[PDB]
Amino acid sequence: SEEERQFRKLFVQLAGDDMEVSATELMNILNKVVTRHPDLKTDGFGIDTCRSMVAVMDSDTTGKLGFEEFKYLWNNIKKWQGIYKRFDTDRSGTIGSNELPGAFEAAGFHLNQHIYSMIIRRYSDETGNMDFDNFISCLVRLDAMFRAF
Amino acid sequence: SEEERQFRKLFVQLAGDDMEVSATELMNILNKVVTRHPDLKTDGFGIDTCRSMVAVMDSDTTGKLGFEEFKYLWNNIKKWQGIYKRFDTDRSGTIGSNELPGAFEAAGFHLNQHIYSMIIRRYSDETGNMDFDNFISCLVRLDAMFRAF
Repeated sequence: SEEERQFRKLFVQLAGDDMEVSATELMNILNKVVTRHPDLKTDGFGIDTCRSMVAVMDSDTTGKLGFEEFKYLWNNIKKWQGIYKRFDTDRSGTIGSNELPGAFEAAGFHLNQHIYSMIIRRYSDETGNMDFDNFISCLVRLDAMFRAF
Repeated sequence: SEEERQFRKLFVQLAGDDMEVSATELMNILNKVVTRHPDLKTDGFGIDTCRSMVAVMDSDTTGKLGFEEFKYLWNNIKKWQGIYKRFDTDRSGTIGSNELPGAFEAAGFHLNQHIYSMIIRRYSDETGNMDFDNFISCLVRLDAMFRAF
């Protein structure tokens, strides 16, 4: 419906002067998500993770995220946020070892030993839980990888 | 034999019209590497580091990287990426204090106290961990410094 009309207003407002979303503007919008959802355990989205997101999502290499690049990422993020909440069945405000398999499958990813050992590990705490920002960050990198073998 | 013919296609394609690889083009191919390997922690390759890398590798002063210059740098990068992964034995997606010395040795370098403390202060975080782009940038600069003398 007009939710597409809603998204265009979001993009234009967020992108500003240059019409593209930089890592800073991305950081702004992601921390707005954490602001509106205090039920999410998170230490916020740092500039480093947001620069990494842009680097792997900026496929036309403009250095920032254009309309189509931001729309793709944004819908993914909103979709993953829904998954994050849906799969946190122990109400920990995080996604743990018993929740992750289902969550990643719902996000459209198939896991393997490499992924668990080389990716998931670095994004989770000592009990295997990943907070909201790590969860989203891990998925952006995983999506960037899947879309590009 | 094969990887050679395709490296050549890689170079010509990346160099574009001026037939040499700029700092911007280097940044794009390097960000493409982290896009494909989520097992590498990174905040992407900034233009600033990619310009200093080009500056110390541009042996013939054209301001950019020609075939031979880019070939040398690129082969080093791939070798260093294999080292990064091999030596990250705690699977942090980064190279830390107990991993650095070994990794640098494999890269062909033996550092003294002065350099080691500088390296850690300039390229590693508060835990003594350096990400992928910092590791690569550090090695390019170290490589170039030692070559000179």
